[PDB]
Amino acid sequence: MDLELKELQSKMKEMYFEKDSQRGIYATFTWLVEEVGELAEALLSNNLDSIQEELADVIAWTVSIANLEGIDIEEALKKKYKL
Amino acid sequence: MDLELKELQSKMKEMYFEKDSQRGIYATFTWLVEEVGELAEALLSNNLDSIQEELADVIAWTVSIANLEGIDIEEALKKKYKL
Ligand SMILES: [Li+]
Ligand SMILES: [Li+]
Repeated sequence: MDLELKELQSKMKEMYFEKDSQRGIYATFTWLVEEVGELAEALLSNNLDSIQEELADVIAWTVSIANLEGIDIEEALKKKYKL
Repeated sequence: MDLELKELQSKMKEMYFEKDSQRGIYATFTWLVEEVGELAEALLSNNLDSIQEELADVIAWTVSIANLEGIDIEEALKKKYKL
């Protein structure tokens, strides 16, 4: 029931890695930025529904980059932060 | 051992919410953007060590915004994505 980081990462890879691989790293980063912009819009509008959606999208595209780069996000977090 | 999203979020709130609250939502978003820029630099340099660090930092600041906005990131993800 409680989603693990490792499961988030592996499930996203199964869904999106083929497409992300095809487009390449810089275009995938450009999508991340597009979604960071949508998060900006959501915060500026103070629309919690939008904020909720764009937070999910920003995480999802950050995970995409982790998957393209072969980096475990859980261990990246634990290396840098006290977790 | 396997870090849950809910634990990531709650632990980050304990560490950083007071400081993030003090600075406010738009300055906190500005820090997120600063780290997205560092991720850009890391990708451009193809330095995996840097990429690993900045991915962690981008997630961490995205979680900061979720905490400031009172949004559960796990449920945000599950609402938008098949997880
Ligand atoms: Li979005
Ligand atoms: Li950073």
